[PDB]
Amino acid sequence: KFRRSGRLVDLTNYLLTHPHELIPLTFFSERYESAKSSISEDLTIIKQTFEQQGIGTLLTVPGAAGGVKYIPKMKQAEAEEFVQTLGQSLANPERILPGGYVYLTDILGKPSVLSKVGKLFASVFAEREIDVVMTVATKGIPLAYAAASYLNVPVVIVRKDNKVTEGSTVSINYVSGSSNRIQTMSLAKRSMKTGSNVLIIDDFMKAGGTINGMINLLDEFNANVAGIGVLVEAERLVDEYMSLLTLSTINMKEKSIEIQNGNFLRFFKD
Amino acid sequence: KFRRSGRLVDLTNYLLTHPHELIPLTFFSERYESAKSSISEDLTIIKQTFEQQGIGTLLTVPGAAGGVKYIPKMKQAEAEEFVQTLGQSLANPERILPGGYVYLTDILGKPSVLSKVGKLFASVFAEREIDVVMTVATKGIPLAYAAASYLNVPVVIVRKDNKVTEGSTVSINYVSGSSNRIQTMSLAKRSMKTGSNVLIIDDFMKAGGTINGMINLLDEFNANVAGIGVLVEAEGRLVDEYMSLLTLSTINMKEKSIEIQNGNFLRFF
Ligand SMILES: Nc1nc2c(ncn2[C@@H]2O[C@H](COP(=O)(O)OP(=O)(O)O)[C@@H](OP(=O)(O)OP(=O)(O)O)[C@H]2O)c(=O)[nH]1
Ligand SMILES: Nc1nc2c(ncn2[C@@H]2O[C@H](COP(=O)(O)OP(=O)(O)O)[C@@H](OP(=O)(O)OP(=O)(O)O)[C@H]2O)c(=O)[nH]1
Repeated sequence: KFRRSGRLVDLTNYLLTHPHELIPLTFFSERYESAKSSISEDLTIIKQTFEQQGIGTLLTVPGAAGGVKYIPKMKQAEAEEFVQTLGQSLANPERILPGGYVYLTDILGKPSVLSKVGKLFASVFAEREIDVVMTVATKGIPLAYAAASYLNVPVVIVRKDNKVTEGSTVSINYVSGSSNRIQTMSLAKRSMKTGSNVLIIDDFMKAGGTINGMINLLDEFNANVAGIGVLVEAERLVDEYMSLLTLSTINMKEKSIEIQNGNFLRFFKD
Repeated sequence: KFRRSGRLVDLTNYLLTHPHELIPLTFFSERYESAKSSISEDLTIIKQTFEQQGIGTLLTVPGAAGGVKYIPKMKQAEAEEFVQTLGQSLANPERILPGGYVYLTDILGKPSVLSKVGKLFASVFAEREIDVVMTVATKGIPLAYAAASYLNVPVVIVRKDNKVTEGSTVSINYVSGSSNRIQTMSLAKRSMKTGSNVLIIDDFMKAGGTINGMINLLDEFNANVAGIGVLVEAEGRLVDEYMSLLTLSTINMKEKSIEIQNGNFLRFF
């Protein structure tokens, strides 16, 4: 069957792979052929270790329709050290592109980096009620999936083309600050339940025209924005958002990227 | 310092979050302030439990240059049952779209499905030399990042635009079987090192002209095809060796009927 040593390894792996799911104690008890009191002490050790190591926390919801829920969390210390390292790598002037753009797609591709950004996002929005994570194609998509895996919620991708083949669609128009052109963004009607609570994730925000377009698109679904998370904000039509980094405009002459913290610390108060 | 119980929990978490990394036994000795004799006892328990529970294999390589490595693996039974499960739910007649297309957007969006498809891909290609996972925007991107996270390699996204502003780009042309139009797919030059071993991941293959486009694009970088993996292949093929989970028989738009069976994935077990 299972001795205690293996039971803890399996318990640890089951929790880590089912974050934000409520598991009844009888599930573990029947699985390891052990008493619910022995399971509860194993969950006490996992709890203390998760907290000490900065992995997360275990919530116990009481009652027969209760159980345990693993919640990924990030300590403020690991958060600002990681954001500091991130900003230092984004500071590289080799990333400067024509038009004052910054090359970040190597960073959005590394697995270690994405899992920590996704964990950070999930840590900050852990206690909101999120049905779905939403972003717009294309570069926001890795971030959206990292965050959604820790939160255990589907991802919805807003498309800027009505090229697509995925059934009936709803589109709106929005003004970016860029092309002050009116671009269009769209979403399949069958890809989001109406009334859902949406966490919006995106790679980058300047004055927020794209995110505000996502907000108005949610109105057409009678959905609610549970939160807004952005990796980089430029130095604003939007409301409350969390940002990891702040980018001061690229001085294209001096070849200089200057980046500081975002407002993320505001969300780590003891 | 940790007692044995907290050490097992931390050790499990650390291994699960650092797959395919050779970790020296001395890293854990300094970490936990304990002998390599005690840590080797814990690795032995984790190894047995990872293997019994279908989580993966814990490979111990001796020597100073060696250590411990966690390799995500899927057992055949779990692969058979998950693929059958996925196959039936995709054979839902509501998924049929105008033009004979099949709506996958919801499946490719759920986190628990993606982690098992990603783990399946990573289990089959676990022993191959891979520097990077590559896919085409947009729907392949979830599968590619799922598989890459288990393999611990970066992800590279081929754009069917050339619009994109990420520096100097290499573009090629290719013919779909669809629009027998010649479309264009591009790849930034600073997003791929010369001679990279590339695992191609996509959501759907019919004739293979998109995947064949990606292979042609890899030669402009003198990169190699480490492997090709697709969620769904259509019946009836310019491509070489690939792995598929599902096969889709053309939607009889008259009958309202999607017919789907297993792919070729069993031949890798
Ligand atoms: N320097 C830099 N900019 C980025 C990066 N990623 C996105 N941007 C830009 O930020 C802006 C996104 O903000 P939006 O949500 O579109 O809101 P906005 O219309 O008010 O600008 C876009 O620039 P834009 O305002 O839409 O037009 P433009 O300034 O490029 O001419 C987008 O091109 C990056 O990595 N580095
Ligand atoms: N039924 C269905 N088909 C999909 C779906 N997603 C992509 N396809 C089709 O699969 C094909 C992509 O495979 P390719 O790699 O391009 O293979 P190919 O060039 O030899 O045709 C495209 O059609 P095509 O092979 O170029 O021609 P056609 O069969 O669409 O007429 C594409 O339209 C889907 O979700 N459902």
